[PDB]
Amino acid sequence: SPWRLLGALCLQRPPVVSKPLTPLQEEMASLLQQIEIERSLYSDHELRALDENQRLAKKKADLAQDLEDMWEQKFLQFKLGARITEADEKNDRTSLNRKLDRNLVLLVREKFGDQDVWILPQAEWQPGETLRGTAERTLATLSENNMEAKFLGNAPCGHYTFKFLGAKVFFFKALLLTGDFSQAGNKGHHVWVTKDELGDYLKPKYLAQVRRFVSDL
Amino acid sequence: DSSRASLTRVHRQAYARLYPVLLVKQDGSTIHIRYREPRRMLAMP
Amino acid sequence: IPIEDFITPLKFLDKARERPQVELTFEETERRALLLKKWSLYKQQERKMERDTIRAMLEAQQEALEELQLESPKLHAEAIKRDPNLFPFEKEGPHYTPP
Amino acid sequence: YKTKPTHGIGKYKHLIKAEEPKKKKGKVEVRAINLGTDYEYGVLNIHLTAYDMTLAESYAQYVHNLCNSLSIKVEESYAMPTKTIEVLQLQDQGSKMLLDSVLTTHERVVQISGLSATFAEIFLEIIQSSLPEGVRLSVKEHTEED
RNA sequence: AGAGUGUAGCUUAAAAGCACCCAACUUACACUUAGGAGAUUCAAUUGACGCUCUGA
Repeated sequence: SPWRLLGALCLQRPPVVSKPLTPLQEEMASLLQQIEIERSLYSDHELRALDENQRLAKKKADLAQDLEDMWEQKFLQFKLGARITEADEKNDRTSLNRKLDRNLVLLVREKFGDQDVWILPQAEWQPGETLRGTAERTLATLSENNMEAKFLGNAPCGHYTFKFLGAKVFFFKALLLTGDFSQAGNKGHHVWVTKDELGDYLKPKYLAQVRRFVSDL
Repeated sequence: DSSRASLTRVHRQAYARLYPVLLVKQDGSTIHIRYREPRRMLAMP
Repeated sequence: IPIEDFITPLKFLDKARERPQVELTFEETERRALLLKKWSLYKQQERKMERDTIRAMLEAQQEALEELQLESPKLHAEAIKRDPNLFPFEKEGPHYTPP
Repeated sequence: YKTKPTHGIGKYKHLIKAEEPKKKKGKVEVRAINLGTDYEYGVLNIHLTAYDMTLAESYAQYVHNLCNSLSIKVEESYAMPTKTIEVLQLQDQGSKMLLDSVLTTHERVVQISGLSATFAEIFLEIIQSSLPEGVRLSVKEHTEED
């Protein structure tokens, strides 16, 4: 009973920035803030304004404004980080700083002799070794950089079956911490791809069953 | 999926105002923190 | 010995005469009711979405496990158990503005 | 009656296991049941430390409702006292005058009993995928004293 | 290309009973109260629009 030994290596990248906000959530936050204001009582700023103005009027008939002005000036002078990062490039799709709002999966294009499709970076395992060890070895060899792929568990994800001699594919995921990719100008077609781009790039059924267990958000 | 725990509310009965203040860490990132005194910038070394 | 912290301080009982009144209107109440209904519907939709995604992930994991069991009666013993690696696991939250 | 066919019909303590034990000071945690083809870890300890209190409380409520709806037993969830921290502020033209600020820091703790490999990995990936802004996760062990 | 099928997540239910979420109490879970969204895919026991399996 011959069985060809293959695998798979899907990359998991945590998002940096949050998803955009909807108007109904804005109205909900506004009404929650109004309820918080109506429920709050005896605050430091409220007193430091009210009793201070009362003392001012009393000693005039016989702080806070400058402080909030300085606060507004310091807020206007300090410019926060520009969140506009997915629209100023629109070309460098294989960059780490491309998408920072959702999850990104990495895949490498490889043209074989009988097959000419865009398969996820597989992982060949040997009977003399384990499975996760061979998977992480193949992930380290196909990445040619210094990365920290923290696996979320020894259990697999999804399996398939294709014959012509039997074969099998073992999917494995690992959480990525930092991104120290050396030499981003390699000839390997490793592009950071999210969800919609992933569903648009693939074509056969062996890849259409991958978007069912990935974090769709 | 980061908005499920964003719209919050203080369930306590007696409390003061918690203005949405911003704070920058030792790298460059702001965060909305509900804290009194309507400050704008917190330079934490 | 755990120290209780939810106890309100002593400065929460001497002062309580600032904003005792609350004035609204019928339009504000009906708008708040409509917004709460819409938010409840949105939360129910998100809960159903999470439920179906979790069910899909679980059935995919079960299919992968049963295929690995029927294709290899040895790798399951080393794939089901977890090696000591996620003991000091940590994941810091996302950010608002990039560095 | 003992001889009648209706014997043992009013029995009810055999269907319950709560023997009213002293669970306030008992430090008997379940060990990680290792076997190979059936992995089962003991009790963990999830930490949600942040600067805001209401965010941590909401996240704790959400994760508790999630683990209640996912059919997994929960030990006990408590909270530790906050730690006040001062933020020194040096003057611009004067490198000798230092000021001080006040900020809060809270943290919540939740525990789950049964965590099989697939179920625990799905739970942790769902937690990290729906991780809100501000808080941070740092799972430790059950031997964390106060 | 063939087969299994057919009431929302479930029914040896015929438009109901179980489920879900939000608002009030709770460190927290939870009861309770106050509310919300849900279905017989089509033309008269028949044939075809949706899912799965067996293939190439």
